[PDB]
Amino acid sequence: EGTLEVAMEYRTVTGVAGPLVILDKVKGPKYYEIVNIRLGDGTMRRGQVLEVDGEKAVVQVFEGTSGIDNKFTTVQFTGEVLKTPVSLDMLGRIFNGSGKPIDNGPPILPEAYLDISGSSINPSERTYPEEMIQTGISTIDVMNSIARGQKIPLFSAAGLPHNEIAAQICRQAGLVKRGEEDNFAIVFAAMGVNMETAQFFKRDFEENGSMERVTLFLNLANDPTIERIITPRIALTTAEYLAYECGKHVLVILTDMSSYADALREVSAAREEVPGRRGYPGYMYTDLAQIYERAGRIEGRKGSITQIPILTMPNDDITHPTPDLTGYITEGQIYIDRQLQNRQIYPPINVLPSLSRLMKSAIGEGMTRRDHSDVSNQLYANYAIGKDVQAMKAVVGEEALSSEDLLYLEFLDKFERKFVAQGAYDSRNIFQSLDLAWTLLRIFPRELLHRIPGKTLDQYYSR
Amino acid sequence: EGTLEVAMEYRTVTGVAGPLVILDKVKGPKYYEIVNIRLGDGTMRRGQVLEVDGEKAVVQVFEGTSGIDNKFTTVQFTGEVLKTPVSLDMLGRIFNGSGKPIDNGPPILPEAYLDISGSSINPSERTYPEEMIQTGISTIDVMNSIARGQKIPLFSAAGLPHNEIAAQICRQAGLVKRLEKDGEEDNFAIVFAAMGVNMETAQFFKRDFEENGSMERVTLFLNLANDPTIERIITPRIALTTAEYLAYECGKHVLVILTDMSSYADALREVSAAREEVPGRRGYPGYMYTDLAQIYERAGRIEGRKGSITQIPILTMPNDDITHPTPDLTGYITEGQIYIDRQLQNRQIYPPINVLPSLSRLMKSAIGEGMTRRDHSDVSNQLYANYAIGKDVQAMKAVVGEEALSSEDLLYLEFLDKFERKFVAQGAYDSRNIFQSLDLAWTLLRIFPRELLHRIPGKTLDQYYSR
Amino acid sequence: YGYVRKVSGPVVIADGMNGAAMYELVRVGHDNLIGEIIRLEGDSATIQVYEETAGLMVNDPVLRTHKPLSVELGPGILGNIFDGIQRPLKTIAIRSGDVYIPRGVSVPALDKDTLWEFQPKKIGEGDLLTGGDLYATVFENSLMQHHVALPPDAMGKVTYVAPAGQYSLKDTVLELEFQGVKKSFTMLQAWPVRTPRPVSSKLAADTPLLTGQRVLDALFPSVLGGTCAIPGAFGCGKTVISQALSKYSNSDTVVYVGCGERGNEMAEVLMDFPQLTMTLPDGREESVMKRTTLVANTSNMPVAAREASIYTGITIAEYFRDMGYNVSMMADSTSRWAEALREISGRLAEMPADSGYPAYLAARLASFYERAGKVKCLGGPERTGSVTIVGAVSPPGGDFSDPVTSATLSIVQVFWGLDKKLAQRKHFPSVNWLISYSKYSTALESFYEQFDPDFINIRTKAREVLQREDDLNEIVQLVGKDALAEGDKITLETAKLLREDYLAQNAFTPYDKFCPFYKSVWMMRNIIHFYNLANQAVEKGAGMDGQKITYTLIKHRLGDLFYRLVSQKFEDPAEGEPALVAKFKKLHEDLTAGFRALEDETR
Amino acid sequence: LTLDEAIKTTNRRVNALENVVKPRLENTITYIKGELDELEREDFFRLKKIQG
Repeated sequence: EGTLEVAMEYRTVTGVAGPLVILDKVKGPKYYEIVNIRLGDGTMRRGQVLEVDGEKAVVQVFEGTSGIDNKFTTVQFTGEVLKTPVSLDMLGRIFNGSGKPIDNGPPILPEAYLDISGSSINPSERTYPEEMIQTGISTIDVMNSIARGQKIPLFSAAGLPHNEIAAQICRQAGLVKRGEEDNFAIVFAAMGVNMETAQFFKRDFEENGSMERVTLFLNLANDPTIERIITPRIALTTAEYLAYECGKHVLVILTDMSSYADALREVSAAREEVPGRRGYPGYMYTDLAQIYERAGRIEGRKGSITQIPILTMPNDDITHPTPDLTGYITEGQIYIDRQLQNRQIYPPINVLPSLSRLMKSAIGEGMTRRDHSDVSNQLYANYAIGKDVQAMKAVVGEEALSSEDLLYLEFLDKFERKFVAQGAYDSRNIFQSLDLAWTLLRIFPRELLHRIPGKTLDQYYSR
Repeated sequence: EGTLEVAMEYRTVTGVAGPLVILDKVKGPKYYEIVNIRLGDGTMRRGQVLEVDGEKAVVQVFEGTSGIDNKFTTVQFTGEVLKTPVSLDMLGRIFNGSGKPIDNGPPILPEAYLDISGSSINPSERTYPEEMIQTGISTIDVMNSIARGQKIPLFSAAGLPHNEIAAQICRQAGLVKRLEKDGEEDNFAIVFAAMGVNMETAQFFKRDFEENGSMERVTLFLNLANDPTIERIITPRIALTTAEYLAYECGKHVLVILTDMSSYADALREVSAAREEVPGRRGYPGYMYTDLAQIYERAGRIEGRKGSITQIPILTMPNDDITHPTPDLTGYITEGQIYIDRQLQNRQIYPPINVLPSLSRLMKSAIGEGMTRRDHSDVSNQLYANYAIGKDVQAMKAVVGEEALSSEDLLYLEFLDKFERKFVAQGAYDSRNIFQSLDLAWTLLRIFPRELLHRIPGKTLDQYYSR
Repeated sequence: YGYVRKVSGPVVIADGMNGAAMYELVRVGHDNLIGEIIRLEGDSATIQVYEETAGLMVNDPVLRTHKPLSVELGPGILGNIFDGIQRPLKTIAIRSGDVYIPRGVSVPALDKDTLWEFQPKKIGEGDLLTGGDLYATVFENSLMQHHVALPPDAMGKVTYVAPAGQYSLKDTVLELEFQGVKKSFTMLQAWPVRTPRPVSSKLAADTPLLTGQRVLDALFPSVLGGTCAIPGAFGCGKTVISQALSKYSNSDTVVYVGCGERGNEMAEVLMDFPQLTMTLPDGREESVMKRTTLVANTSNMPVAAREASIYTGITIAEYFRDMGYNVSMMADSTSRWAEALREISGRLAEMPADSGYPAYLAARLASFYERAGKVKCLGGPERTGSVTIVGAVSPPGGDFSDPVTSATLSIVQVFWGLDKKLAQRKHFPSVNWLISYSKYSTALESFYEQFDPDFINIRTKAREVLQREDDLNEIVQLVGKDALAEGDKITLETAKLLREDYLAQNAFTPYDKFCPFYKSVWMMRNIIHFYNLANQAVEKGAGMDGQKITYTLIKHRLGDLFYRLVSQKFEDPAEGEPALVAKFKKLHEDLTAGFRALEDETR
Repeated sequence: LTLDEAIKTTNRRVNALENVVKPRLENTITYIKGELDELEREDFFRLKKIQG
């Protein structure tokens, strides 16, 4: 091997402003070379070199630029991009936003260093998702299903129980099983959460007994804002290593996707870049793509990555740039309703916008029923017509609902009452739920049904 | 003219970015000096000198900047501004954006060279539009008439058939005075200049003027969308110069059709951004108003010559609005505005002209006792008032209910219906004289009672109420 | 030769670049990354590096290729997935088992070792060939019939023509000599991607693009070689429409390119096209995958290469066009290309004219769209190829005031307006009849007249019915379900039928997967003729009661025929043209007879 | 009859007129600010950097 070399140690910082430290007289820089700045007081912090020009090099530190002296701070060039020591032993532990251990345990002994921001899977190599996932929630598996490799987020405004829903999904997660060594190895990114929520997550995962197969990546709001952006990267790097190069399927969870976007806006505004909508950086589509567009089933390997992010509509508006880009990229969405939450429904999923783009392949002959697609279509379409009936009744009166409209309103009411609701630990299997789903479909006349053919449901039999 | 000088030839290109090249060590560079660029491959491009400072000179390139290199690019300074060749032979031919002929014929044998952006006319020597032309379109002919030397821009948006109506206007251009009007001098000599048009629209226009039989009269300048942008900022100027020669120094009435002013504004914005100066409203160059004024004010009758220029620049509202800088400045400058309405297009009326926002400042002078009947202005005013009151009444009936509408309310709604049905609607080739159109307008007006026609003077009513 | 000076994301500045010319391919770093000169200042120059720039170091070697951006457009590209720089994905994966895309690999564009059955044409020794002359043809695979053509800007007399047989791409075939010098040609042809492939003369198009979808085929048609735009806001999944067009178009070849498209979608394309077959007149089973090429680079790929992706796609489509075929292209998510332009220009500090997008956006987009069309090809024989461009402009936030949407709708000929309302209601096509508009109606008038003169009239009637339905919906919402005129009620009726049956296709069921044009005409004629019969009944019914007031009773008594009208969409096209035309005949005549007899009854 | 008509008008107003106008005002405010102010300030900053 070519002879080793020790890192250069510079002191020529020649200007500081904002989150940027400017160097000079640098001999042989490297773009995105990771630098570990040591201040005069002796403390250390890291950062990235975002631009290289001439002998100059512009560094954006991690822990902030406070307390840096233009004549006493020393910069060292590791000469490599950021690498996370991924290993199989990383399971069942917790880490800070930067990945430092926080589980009162020893640092990870790496099997092999893997550069984060890894190269894309060859598009030809990528294969379509084909197997359903038992998240442990009824309404997700019954309609708007999930395939083992399909990405789909959870849309939920502020104040909604989406974090509790994520915890329930993580603890109740499992394969359909219709094994354990290669079973779901859940990676749980945590991008910018409150300390109370962090303690909630830690206690829920520790007590659940799933800590034997789950790795957390906690990052609080008190952490440096830039450290928030590398978190959902380190998490996906570890997920890629565990799934593709280690075999076991991974069900990655990202929390507060909006917080990552806020972390991006702050960093970009500091960098003084061209702004997109709402002042968010223009290339956010690219950087949300680099995060989302990783889950999938590579052909040459039996692993599988499944992506379940959680967003947060800032103004409770789906037209906000973050949900807009997500819905452009993420292949479907699960929607949570504030009004249904007000109606005291624990899983307040609003089925009208809750669609799975890959549900057509999630259903099949290996799993579900031959009428699953038709039942989903009917219970997804008649709900909108029942909502329109409710609106017409509101704008005219109770007598406005005719013999057909009244049936739609009753269908909507019974649907919001029985089918959607579920227990806090309800593993309602597909068939028992689809029975009452067809009961709801049969609340409406069995011949008035327009889209569905009666023979498809006739393949199924009542009782 | 005793002795001349051969043009200089510098190989210095200190910088190339965007559509611009930055020449250096250029001694004695004129402003708006026209430069010919000999590349390393030997191809020749022509461009203009945007600004001069010291020995530096920012040169914009018409044909794009996809082959320049410092080592081998050579540029010559002709020491003159653009002077397009002009002659009577320029008629009946189609030309590229820069004026290079593409009719498979020979280049123009010039009668003279005219500097672009011709000499400013002494304002004390201009004259108001004297006579008006019959446009054939009922909406244009009856309200907001077009006078010889008028500046009427057609305001449209994407999808609206502004190109089709432009071709129809080119077909129906004609005089109206007492229905009296060879007329080779009186021949309108249409100078149609289109910038950044779809190739389909280009073939459409070419075939339309080929078939119309006016190929011995019309003259087309084209700067397609795939053609370089910089060429588009000169094409309308070339058209205006050619029209000015064919009208003033050649004694011919000339009509000008400029297409897609929004495309011209786009080229102006591109040039300004490439030069990196302070932007204005919506990032546009701050002098866009001056450019539009110089591109518009080059039309009108002139006392000392028998010719004239009447221009109809079709304009595209970008987001179907008017507060946009281009339509706003055009309204500030142009003495008229004809609107094409998306609502009219939705009901599938081939001419979608909405007369309510449409207006000509010189309509009163355009209409004359020889030009039209004495009641023509009364017809226009009555139709305006009736349409406005009918729209307000339709809104009132919508909010309160159709049944709650009064008798006069139903009368106004019926007037709106028959108006938008028979009056505005016209065929692809409907070409009717002004008089029968005015008679049918009096039919529509006499549908209303005499008392409701308060705006109309009584004398004109007695002249043309019963008929 | 040269060395790097500044690196800033995708943009890289190299010093010592004196002889460089604009848009010349360049090799950067020890990994020899692809780059194109964009801005040259002094001895230095600006390079956009299509590969990822992370990890560069100052003074990395910079090598001039002296050649602009070029694609190897020889035979064999059909049925192969190519990157934005047109590198072969499958060969890369086979050569390096690592499924991850390597950085610094130099796989050639096409294999130099494939043997192709080469059939020389009627050309003879000493014949005067010109640029674009089809001296021969070659069978890449079934239904390929690849025509090897002489590259333009080449002429001479045939000094030697190769005999029929298998040939490597190195092998010379033609040895034409123009100015005494005998130049030898091969199958490989490289084209400067930015410069369009020349044509003899563009010409108007009058062959409609048959999508197989009722709404697009009838309401807003497009001609072969036209230009189309599909905004498709988030949640619409326009890619299903694009894939349906690719599968069931009448085009000879499909060039699908996805800039910013999801990797899953390309996986779906490559995994579903080979099984799906199209039936040619010969009738043999044949895979669409051979007819289709994929130039897509996923969103994970560097954004510098969006422009290269789109231009390679358009030049490959042009190459197939010059072969005489009719090729259609879909450019998924050109909004990603707009964002790529913004990101590149942002580093150059060019002043943002509008919403961050550079000023020279309309120009580039207009060039890309204007490369479309139907042209008379060069050389002999007298081919007339065509390229159809159907791009996609995803509106950020779902607002059509977006600059990319504004420019596209400004320069596009036919526009298909997707809407969030129909997508939410699970309509499936989600093609809004209002905003969508086709400027090709005038051109296709001759085709409509020769096919069926009734089509234009029923189309205009359907448009009027839809507009009246929208107006009546607004008026009713303002007032209420009361005071509905019997004629207005009958108008809202069968307009609901239009929306429920004709305007919607399942797109995932065998019957609604592909809608033949004749059955679409029959279905529209049935609906509009029922409407006309209803109007006639309203005109005369032995009193205003039986005429129009009893329209509800008519619906009650004609319920079976109305149900047949609504179910006519459910029938599959596999029954064949005679079965469908006979069924539509009997349905229309039964409807007319029952309506007239019931109108005769009590009147 | 009069009370029914008036109640219908009031309910229609409360359900459609304001419920459509308020989103129109919100969209106008959002577009105006986040486009004009943002891009004008960006242009000014780019000019300042150019001079710098």
